[PDB]
Amino acid sequence: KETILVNLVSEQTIPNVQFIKWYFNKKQTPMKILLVSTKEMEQKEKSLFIKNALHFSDSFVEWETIHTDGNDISKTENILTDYFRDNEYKNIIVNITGGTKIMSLAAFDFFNNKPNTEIFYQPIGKELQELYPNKQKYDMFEVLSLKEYLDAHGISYKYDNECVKDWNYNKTVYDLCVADNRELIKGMIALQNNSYFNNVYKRKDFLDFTQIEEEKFIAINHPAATKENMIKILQIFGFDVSRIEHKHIRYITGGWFEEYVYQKICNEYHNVDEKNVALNVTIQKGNDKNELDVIYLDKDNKLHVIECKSFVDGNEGNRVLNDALYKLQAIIKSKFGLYVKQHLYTKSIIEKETPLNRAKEFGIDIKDGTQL
Amino acid sequence: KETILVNLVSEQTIPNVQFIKWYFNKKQTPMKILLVSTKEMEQKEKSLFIKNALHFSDSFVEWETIHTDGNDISKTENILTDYFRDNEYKNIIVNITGGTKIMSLAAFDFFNNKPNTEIFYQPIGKELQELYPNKQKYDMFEVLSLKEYLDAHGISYKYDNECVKDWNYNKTVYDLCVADNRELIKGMIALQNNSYFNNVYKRKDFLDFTQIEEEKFIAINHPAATKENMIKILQIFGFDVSRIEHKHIRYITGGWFEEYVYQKICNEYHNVDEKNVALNVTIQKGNDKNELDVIYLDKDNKLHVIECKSFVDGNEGNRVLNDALYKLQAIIKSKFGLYVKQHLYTKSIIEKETPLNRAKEFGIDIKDGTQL
Repeated sequence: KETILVNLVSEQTIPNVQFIKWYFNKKQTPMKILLVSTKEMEQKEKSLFIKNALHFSDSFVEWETIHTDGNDISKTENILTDYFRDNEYKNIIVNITGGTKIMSLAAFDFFNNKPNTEIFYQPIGKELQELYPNKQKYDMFEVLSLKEYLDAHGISYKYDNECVKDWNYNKTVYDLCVADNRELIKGMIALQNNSYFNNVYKRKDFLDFTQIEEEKFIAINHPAATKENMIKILQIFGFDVSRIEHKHIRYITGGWFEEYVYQKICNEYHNVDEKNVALNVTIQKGNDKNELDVIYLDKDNKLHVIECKSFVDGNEGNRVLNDALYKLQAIIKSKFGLYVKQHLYTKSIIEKETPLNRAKEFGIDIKDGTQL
Repeated sequence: KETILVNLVSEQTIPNVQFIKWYFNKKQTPMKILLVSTKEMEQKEKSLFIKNALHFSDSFVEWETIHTDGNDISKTENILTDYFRDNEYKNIIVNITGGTKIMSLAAFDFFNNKPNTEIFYQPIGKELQELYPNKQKYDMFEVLSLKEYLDAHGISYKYDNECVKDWNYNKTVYDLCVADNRELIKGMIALQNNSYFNNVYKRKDFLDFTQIEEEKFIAINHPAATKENMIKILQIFGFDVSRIEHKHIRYITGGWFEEYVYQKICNEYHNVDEKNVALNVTIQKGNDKNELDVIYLDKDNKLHVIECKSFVDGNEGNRVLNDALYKLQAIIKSKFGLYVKQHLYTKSIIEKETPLNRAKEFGIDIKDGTQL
């Protein structure tokens, strides 16, 4: 009521969330927040995502959005004049970073040399600037949580950070279990995709593999997928063959590598806090849903998405590159509006002069078996 | 000398080219053009690309670039004050479309209410706006040549619009010669990239198919490569087996489809002038070279790039999608800085549930055999 904070709305909302978070945490007093937006921005509910990212109580922070023509300098002057006519605000705090160029122009002329007003601008990756009344710069970096970041994009998500095996196990699981058993695992992959085993796990939580008929295993039609081979590979990974959960089957079929990456990040990656790492994530925006192996927001508020493919065998580089590019560009960026750093992690060795080694030129960093 | 034009440089240079072209063609008078740039823009020779796309004589249009800090409102105010101190211009024309937000902020406030000064702004896709001294808009669209467009990206190019067959021929060459000899064409496919024929066309321009001995023919080792059926399919396409040129070979291997597309655009596409269509193009920027099948600048100054794959048979779908994506994003966009509309034209039918059926979600519009 006594302090109003003015933000211009832009497609990328994280800077606005950071500026509001930086001012509120430094003052910690009731205020009103005015968002100056457009028809195009509000059609994407950008004002809503900003609000939700902050999680203020409406008893302490009042929100209001006003619409302007993004290319009409007089319209923005008029609506700001109208809004502030006969105002008794003790502090006006203006952030002209967002919005169109004309909006920032109109906002700057209106608030420049205005009593009790502070104007700010934030260039990408640079220090926050005050432009009026005292030109100076601030080290301004509010780190966000993963949920605030996704709330800022209008994205709800669910994740499962519970791991079948711990980090001590997953450090050496590839050498002691996966490397010398590649053929047995491929039969388990076929077993997981088989209609009988997929269906029966919707009815019950535990299977007993000793009690299953051999014709149920022959139906998989994978030469590795025999009842004895599946029992063997399940015992190799230290599971109780009398009470096998789907969780365990997923671990063998490549989940071990998702856990290895998740745990390694949390235990070894320095520019990231483990509270901002998430495994087995499904993101949702409106009617779009997608699953992501590992995602984390590093300490510089940059979001990283990893595609975990335990093995990229021969003659499949082209397929897995499109799948990855399809997830990155068509889905994550185009349908969800997320500007992420994308990675492909694999235990296989990516030779040069192969399709997958183009990924660097698409913006996808690949970590190889030589890296893992 | 008496009229000056002030433009702020942005990464996408076409708006500046169009505004400069629009004003000179309206006034046609000696003028000075002042480009306000930054170290980042000038590291890309953006001022050079603007100059080179206009092709003015230095006797009539004087160019000068001054450098500022993109996020420092006072440095821009300072360099403009210094430059225009005791100036004698009769007309000052300012275009604040380009540059960063802070540069446009600083340029606008410096030139606003100045005498003999006009200020302009162009939002994307919208009419040009005069902001000062009279608010109004203009139908503003300067059609560009393909050369001006590519010069504006610092790209030189070579091409070859001489076709082997005319449009009347290529209109029906698929039905009457390609469709029912797919097997013989793959035999010349392998003949072209055979080392012997590749070798000899280095030395001479005409090779007489009558006098080549038949183990030159089986060294290709393709089953259909039997000296007589390459004579036969050379005759089917109407060529002089006495004096086959390499160009005739290329025509059968797929060049017929590139000529078909090129000529169909020139003859049938409404929104494109044929003087802006080029075939068999090589583009060059620095030490980067690449070849494109057919490119054209339409009448909306939108650049289109077409990958001509006559047949996309089998289950080679993932491969041609990466090759297309690699060309559009890795090469054309990232190395050449071109924001183009890309197409993939093919005589085959792209079924649904196929890799290439994803292409539209990547922005690649595909014209099938249904449409061709």
